Amino acid sequence: MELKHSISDYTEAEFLQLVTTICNADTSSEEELVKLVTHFEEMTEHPSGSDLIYYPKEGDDDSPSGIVNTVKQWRAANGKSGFKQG
Repeated sequence: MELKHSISDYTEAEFLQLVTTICNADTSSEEELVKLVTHFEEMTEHPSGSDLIYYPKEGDDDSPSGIVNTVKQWRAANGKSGFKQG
């Protein structure tokens, strides 16, 4: 079909949903849950990329938020393009 460009196409919330549909298992199964995570990778270029979900701190929460909250601060650290505008 046609996705977006990067974290700039999704806001901190719209993007948080993508990670939510991946860590929430609301897709057609784990498979669709991967294309959702890989997209997160090409989005915030983050270091873990698909790890933000497959690499939850040892004792933290893999939830989709703490995952979007960590990235949002990522670009602010690595100076990423950040999400869209809200």
